[PDB]
Amino acid sequence: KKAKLGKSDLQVFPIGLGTNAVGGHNLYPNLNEETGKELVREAIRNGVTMLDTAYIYGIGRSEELIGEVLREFNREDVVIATKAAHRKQGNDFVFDNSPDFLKKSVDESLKRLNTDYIDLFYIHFPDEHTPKDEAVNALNEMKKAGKIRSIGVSNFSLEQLKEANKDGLVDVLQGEYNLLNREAEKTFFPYTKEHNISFIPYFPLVSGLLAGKYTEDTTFPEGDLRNEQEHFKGERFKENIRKVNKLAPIAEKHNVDIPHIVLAWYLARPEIDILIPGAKRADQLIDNIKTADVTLSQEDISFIDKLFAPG
Ligand code: NA
Repeated sequence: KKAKLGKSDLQVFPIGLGTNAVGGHNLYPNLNEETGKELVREAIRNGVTMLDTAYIYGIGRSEELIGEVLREFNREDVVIATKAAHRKQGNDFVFDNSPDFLKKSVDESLKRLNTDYIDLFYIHFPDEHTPKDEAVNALNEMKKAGKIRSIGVSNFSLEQLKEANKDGLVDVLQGEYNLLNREAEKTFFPYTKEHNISFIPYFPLVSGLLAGKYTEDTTFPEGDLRNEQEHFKGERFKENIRKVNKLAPIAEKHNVDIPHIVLAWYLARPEIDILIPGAKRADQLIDNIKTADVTLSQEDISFIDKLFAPG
């Protein structure tokens, strides 16, 4: 019912909620803000502990909406993770990890969330010129003052992570990882496991491909982002569909669906304590809570590992 996130003292239910569809108007068209608030409220009512947001989600709006729902509950019963790096420049953004920028971003995030502390604060993307250990040290000043309780980094290369953890202050790393892109096992995993840094994957279901939602005849409307990715093209796509479908007997056996088996396999890794699947509505997040009750056998884990062995 509760996992400890690496070196941090954060205790959380193993399925968290990603909030980029709660007020993220710069990312999605036609979003309903009350639908987003009900998603956050129902996640908390159903036992999800961690809410993962970011400044770029709606350019502050996701954090403001989450903050409004937070008023309805007890602050200490929830774990809030948020992130910063995007800095407005012209009509887009550039990344900034400078000490003063990160500290000011933490202050502005607390105001949007309308709360006095953040549980986990991430450097969302690495900038080019700031030495990463100084960027992390700036967040540690906020940790010392009680404004944040843990520090994370995301989208950092292994060398950037080592510089950032120079003094051992990084508690969590968010990075791309899934059954079709398992490169993190060779690079990051040995390092995060050794240092007790919690690893949270992003893109765990490959835009639905690993959820067994498509067939080899599936096509997507023009302009659809899936059409651009190689996992979704030619014979590779058909090969991907055939392997995912071989997961159906394991899902039937555990009385869940294919995505629940894939997400449970990530949680069985010693390096991973929590998953943050996304959702647009309360009902979709509730379907992903089922994942937590799955107990894969060692034979299930080994079979999936070999079935999805790197090509
Ligand atoms: Na684990």
